[PDB]
Amino acid sequence: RPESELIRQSWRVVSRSPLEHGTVLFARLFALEPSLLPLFQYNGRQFSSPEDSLSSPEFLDHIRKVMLVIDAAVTNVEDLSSLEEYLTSLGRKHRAVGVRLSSWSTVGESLLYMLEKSLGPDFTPATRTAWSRLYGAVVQAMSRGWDG
Ligand code: HEM
Repeated sequence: RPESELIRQSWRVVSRSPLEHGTVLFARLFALEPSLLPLFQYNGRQFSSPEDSLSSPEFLDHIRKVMLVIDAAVTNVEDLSSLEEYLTSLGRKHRAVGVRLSSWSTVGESLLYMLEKSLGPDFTPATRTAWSRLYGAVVQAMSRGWDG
């Protein structure tokens, strides 16, 4: 595949400042779906507003965790199945936190938003398509975490 290098090359820019870029992702996420804000429970309390989350060291640590998992997916873009068991457990964890299957689509849109804003003219339709495919594979693995 050639869209693997598309992924690697587009990730390079954002991966140098992962907290700054992940902050865009989460600000976008809460703008689109405010009901995700209460899922964070640090110190047994709920954030009132999205800007409250940005003041929380624990919340910012989670942004770094998110960006590191995406980095693992990019690293293994030609061979994701290697992350399947890890992602299944990560999905199970998030289901327990309260994330629902539908919310992963909003996370996906927030990731694409953050890439679009960072890459500008370099966010080509092929780049969008490559990322949608990679993210979709990640969500498919995480969704194995759920049970029916
Ligand atoms: C609606 C979206 C999300 C919500 C509400 C959410 C919430 C949480 C919460 C409450 C925790 C436990 C506290 C913590 O460790 O900070 C957690 C852990 C974690 N999250 Fe998320 N998260 C979301 C999205 C993501 C995404 C997209 C990723 C990676 C692609 C991710 C990766 C992780 C990791 C690696 C942990 C630590 C898991 C562990 O304990 O082993 N999260 N998340």
